[PDB]
Amino acid sequence: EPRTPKIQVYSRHPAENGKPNYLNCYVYGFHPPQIEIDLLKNGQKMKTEQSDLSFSKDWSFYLLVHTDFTPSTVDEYSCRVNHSSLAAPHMVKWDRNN
Amino acid sequence: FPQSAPHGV
Amino acid sequence: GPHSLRYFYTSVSRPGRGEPRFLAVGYVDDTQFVRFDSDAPNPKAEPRAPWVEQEDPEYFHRSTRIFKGAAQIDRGNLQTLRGYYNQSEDGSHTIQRMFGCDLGPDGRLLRGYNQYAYDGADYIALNEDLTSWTAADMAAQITKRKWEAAGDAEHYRSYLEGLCVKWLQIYLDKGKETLQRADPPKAHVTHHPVSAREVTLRCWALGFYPADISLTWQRDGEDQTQDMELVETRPAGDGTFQKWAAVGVPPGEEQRYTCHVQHEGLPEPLTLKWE
Repeated sequence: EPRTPKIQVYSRHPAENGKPNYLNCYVYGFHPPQIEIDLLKNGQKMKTEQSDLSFSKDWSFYLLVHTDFTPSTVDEYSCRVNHSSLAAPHMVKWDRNN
Repeated sequence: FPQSAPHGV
Repeated sequence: GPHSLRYFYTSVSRPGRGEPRFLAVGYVDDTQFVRFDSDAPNPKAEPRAPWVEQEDPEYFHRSTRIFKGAAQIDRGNLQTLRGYYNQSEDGSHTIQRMFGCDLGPDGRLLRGYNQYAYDGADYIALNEDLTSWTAADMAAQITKRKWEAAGDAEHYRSYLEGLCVKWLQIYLDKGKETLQRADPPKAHVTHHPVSAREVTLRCWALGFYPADISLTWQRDGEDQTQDMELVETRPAGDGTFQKWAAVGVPPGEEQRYTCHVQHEGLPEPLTLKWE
């Protein structure tokens, strides 16, 4: 029944340790629309903004969750996602090359 | 500019 | 060129947790310009692009009026559908409506849309004749018989051939330096060593609007689509879009590979390589 979300975790611009940037978690292709999406700094929930729920031609939902962040060698960033389609919350690491 | 359906389902 | 006006209605039942919640958003192409949430207190229709903010307050009152209409009609749909499918009052269910119009380059209606899904699946949709419906199954068939009896399509037509095209041209005109000023991608290749055997060459496209783009790799004139890594286009968060396509090539061999970028924002297609 439920469709399982695709997740990318990426910065708005190429990342320079020290330079403020925006951290994005784009989750798409899911159904039903009830979903939990969090950005984590070292596995800790950040203050984020979530976009207005919309869907594509195939009726699957998509959401941009985002925040200001300043990358460092020290800090690990990741996106946590619980949906009905998942056995348990998935966490996707931010890699600056993704 | 939006529109609601005259009738339900 | 070809432009679209689409609304996206989403109503979700919350068994136990009160009445269903209704959400609506309005888009011109890949730019969102309005939203509505039935759960917002004193719930209005809110501008979500700069070029709508310059409309009389009645524009927003009328929309508000219409979304409340849409919210309430759905509250009823949700319960009639439980009936139709003979579902208990226990589980959350979802009704979705996508509708609007497309215009051709000459500014006349090309196509009109009015389609519904139940729990993410095709329920009923207005055919291109703008007169008959395709129902997905036996439940939606009942709706086909009703809406065809009542002659509801005629009212969507009214709106399509009237308001829809009218307000699209209005938005296209009032948002020219966004909606018709097409952003070209700024393209660049990055070099990610994996092993002695392969380097990942990644062709980045950034700052493009609208979202549509072809990102492709060629080794010696020869397309690598079947052999390349390629993320789904993603929002930058500033109204522009991102995409990359990667290929695992033997080191030394980089200059065999040319990345290609097609976007309407480009006067001529970009061919680039590593450096």
